[PDB]
Amino acid sequence: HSHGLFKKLGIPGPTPLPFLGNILSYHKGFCMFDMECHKKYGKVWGFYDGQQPVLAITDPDMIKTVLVKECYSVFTNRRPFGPVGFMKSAISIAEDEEWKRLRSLLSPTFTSGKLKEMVPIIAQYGDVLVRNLRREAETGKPVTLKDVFGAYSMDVITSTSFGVNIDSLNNPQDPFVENTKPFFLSITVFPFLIPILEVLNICVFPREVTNFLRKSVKRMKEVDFLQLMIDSHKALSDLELVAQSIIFIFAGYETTSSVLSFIMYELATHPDVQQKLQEEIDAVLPNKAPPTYDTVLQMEYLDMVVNETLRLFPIAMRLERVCKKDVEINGMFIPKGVVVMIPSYALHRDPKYWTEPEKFLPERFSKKNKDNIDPYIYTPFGSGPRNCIGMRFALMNMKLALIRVLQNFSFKPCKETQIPLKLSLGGLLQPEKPVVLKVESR
Amino acid sequence: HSHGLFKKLGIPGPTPLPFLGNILSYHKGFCMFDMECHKKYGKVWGFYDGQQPVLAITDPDMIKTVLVKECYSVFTNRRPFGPVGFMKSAISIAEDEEWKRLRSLLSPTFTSGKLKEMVPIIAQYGDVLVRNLRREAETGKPVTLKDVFGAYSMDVITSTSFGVNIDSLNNPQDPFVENTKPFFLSITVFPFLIPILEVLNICVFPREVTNFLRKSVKRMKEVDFLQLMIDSHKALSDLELVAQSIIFIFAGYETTSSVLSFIMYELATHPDVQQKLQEEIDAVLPNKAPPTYDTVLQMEYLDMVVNETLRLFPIAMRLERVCKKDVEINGMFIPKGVVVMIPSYALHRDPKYWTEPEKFLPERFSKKNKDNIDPYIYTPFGSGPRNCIGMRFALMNMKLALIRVLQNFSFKPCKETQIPLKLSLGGLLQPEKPVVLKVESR
Ligand code: HEM
Ligand code: HEM
Repeated sequence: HSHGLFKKLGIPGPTPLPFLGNILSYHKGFCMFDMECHKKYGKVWGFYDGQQPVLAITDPDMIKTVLVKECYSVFTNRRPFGPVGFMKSAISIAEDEEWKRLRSLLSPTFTSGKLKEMVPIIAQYGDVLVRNLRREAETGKPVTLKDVFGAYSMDVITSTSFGVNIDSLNNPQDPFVENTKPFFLSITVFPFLIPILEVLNICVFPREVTNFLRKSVKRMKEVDFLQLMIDSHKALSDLELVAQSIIFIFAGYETTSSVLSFIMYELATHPDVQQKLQEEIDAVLPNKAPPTYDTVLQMEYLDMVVNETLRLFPIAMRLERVCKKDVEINGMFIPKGVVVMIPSYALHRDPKYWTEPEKFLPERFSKKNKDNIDPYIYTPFGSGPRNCIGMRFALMNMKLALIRVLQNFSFKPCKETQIPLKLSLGGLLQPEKPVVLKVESR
Repeated sequence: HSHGLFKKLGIPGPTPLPFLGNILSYHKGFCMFDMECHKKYGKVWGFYDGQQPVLAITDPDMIKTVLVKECYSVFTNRRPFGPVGFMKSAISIAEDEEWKRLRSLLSPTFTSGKLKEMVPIIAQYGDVLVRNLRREAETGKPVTLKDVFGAYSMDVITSTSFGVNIDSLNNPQDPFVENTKPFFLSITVFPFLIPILEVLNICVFPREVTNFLRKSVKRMKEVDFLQLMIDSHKALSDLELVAQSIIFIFAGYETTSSVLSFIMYELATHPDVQQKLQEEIDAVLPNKAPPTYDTVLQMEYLDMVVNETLRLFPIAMRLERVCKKDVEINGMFIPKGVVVMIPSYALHRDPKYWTEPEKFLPERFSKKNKDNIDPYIYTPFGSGPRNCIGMRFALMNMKLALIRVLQNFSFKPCKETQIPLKLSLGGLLQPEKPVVLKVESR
């Protein structure tokens, strides 16, 4: 019974119920729970996800020690999440030296150099998105953004991760990679059923599939994510490689469409920001000019708009590292086995570092005010050696969509637009009611 | 499904059934399974304890690399065995740096210096054993050795581990440490139920107890094992210390009585060895002289008799280390997660190193022939930094019993003496039928 651990350490927090710990406080959601705890417990508190003790920290230096200084020595891994099956070779799930090999093998694929060779490939789908937007524009009636953006996020993945060009919004039959579409609550209070479903062949990812991917990869041994990984420690195995693109499809999909929905909701409800961004868009790219890699990395107000939306909506919500051994960081003692948690959502909306945190103010990241931001309070992609490996790709993918989207259309709220936006009560950080807006052709 | 691992590595072995692996081959027992496998597969083979892949090695250099060379780097831990409860602080169960601290904290207690301060304390029970033997000697009828030796092994533990002096054979009511008295088969094919019974408070050791020990240890904060540990990295905690003596009581009990039963069975069926040992006993200790520390370490034939019995009956049977990372030792590749097993029983009875291995021949360890023995074939106490930490204590404890036992009595087989001795079909290495012999007063 480790429920007395934090009170044995003099660490405040909510009192854990036997078995459950503090998981019943998730009736408000992961984000609201961390906000309340950050408000009433101070810089550090502890809670129990079932029997698993979790230590939350909000100190920048302590976060720097966890994410960067003592990454390879102590805080190398995240905690296990469920029956992983063969997906234990995924870079986000691999641990210790086995992860170190994967990160070193996959680092070249996400260079700024490889990113520029992909800009024309995904700008092609920045055109396809407008093609499906002009449809729901002269039709003159609101649009569910997660459909067109979800189609866009699906089109870019497939062609960048496999070279398979599709119009996912206009070819819904061909299910090339439909491989994506009350468990994890139980699996947490009951982490002992994780290895049960392992031997049971029960995978959290639909396991009867993959078989289509490895056998369709048999088509690739004999510019995209696949071809960049084949060229390559020892080389990437057949299966090991397959696991990465699956983690790439999961990572590239739900993230792109949800954030793009968050950005467009902010832009529509802040037409001044939308107009100022559209002017910078029109200025840098005169006369609906095609966006390029070097142009995207010049639109300063676009970068500020993206970074501020990710501050309000860090879709990962939390950062977690497992304490591999009894250590003593920045003045306090962390026992082995404790999950160290960094509440990115709570920190991003902390008045100790942000003025009017609920306000969408892109000028926070201006070249005047950007230098005053602590790189460990603002962690939408994490930090350290185990940060978001596809950060530059994700930002470039979303910016290339927003430019072509705003080069042609302006967006306004509707009677159906959920104002204010309510965040999802589940665990992914999406809009409760999906975002619907009016799309006017310029 | 890791059952294709060894055939993917070009490693011979028995074909694993789904779920079960090769555990159905344990109908013969752990020892017979390793003997057959060592006979038909060569130096190295692989099998599956359920889904857990186990690699067996019989090469001395490879054993030296596993037990000694790459102990702290790769092969630091044994594999988990079941729901451990609070017994994860036991030195035999602790892992990595947490074990490194315990071994360094408990190393002084098992010095040859601390052992001499305990010789008079346990020689007192070498007297009590004869006291209960002279009873079943003038009564003139056979004796179940595991009762008097089990009583002896219980008396020495209590007084050395707690200073509590009892005659366990004559005070059976006072259950001071009765804390000792179709699961592990299931727990192996189903290693996923290990953490189930953890949250269920189900401990493999009777958990309602301990409470008598920690609260009776409350009696010790304010020469024995307890007092030697209190004097003491950071110090040993209250609970951490309690877990050690429990592992000490388990380790000191079933081992001492079973081996003493093995020794006396060998001595009775080899009266020449018994007579030659009794002569050396009479010569070094004239006229039933009291044994001392310095005398025990002089009886060369006693040491050879003990070492040869442990060759025929290494009660631990196997040596196991977990492969913590993908490594390449002495020419072959060991993937992370594979349990590396050293069959001590199979190696001790290998004609490649032992002539007439089934024969009890104490002269194998004579100062002429002792030097020809490989320290990694003969591993009754293991080897390397994680060998049997109570080796010198166990040997001294048994030798001190045998001397006083043979200073007064000679032992002969009976009509009930199971000749030849059949080994147990369970998993502890004990006689199938308990050893019963005639005890004659000299
Ligand atoms: C808006 C989009 C995205 C956001 C906000 C985001 C955010 C994050 C965060 C916060 C982490 C944890 C980092 C840490 O704990 O230090 C992470 C990990 C990761 N992300 Fe993303 N991500 C996004 C898109 C992507 C994309 C497009 C890819 C790949 C194509 C990707 C691949 C990964 C991987 C592989 C990891 C695990 C890295 C490791 O374990 O070494 N992510 N991401
Ligand atoms: C005839 C008596 C005994 C025999 C044959 C024996 C044999 C062994 C063997 C083979 C190992 C495994 C070593 C390895 O894997 O390298 C071991 C471990 C161990 N033994 Fe014994 N043992 C005996 C008695 C004892 C006694 C009397 C104690 C304590 C009072 C003890 C305490 C331990 C401990 C704590 C370990 C684990 C060490 C670690 O994990 O670091 N044993 N023993």
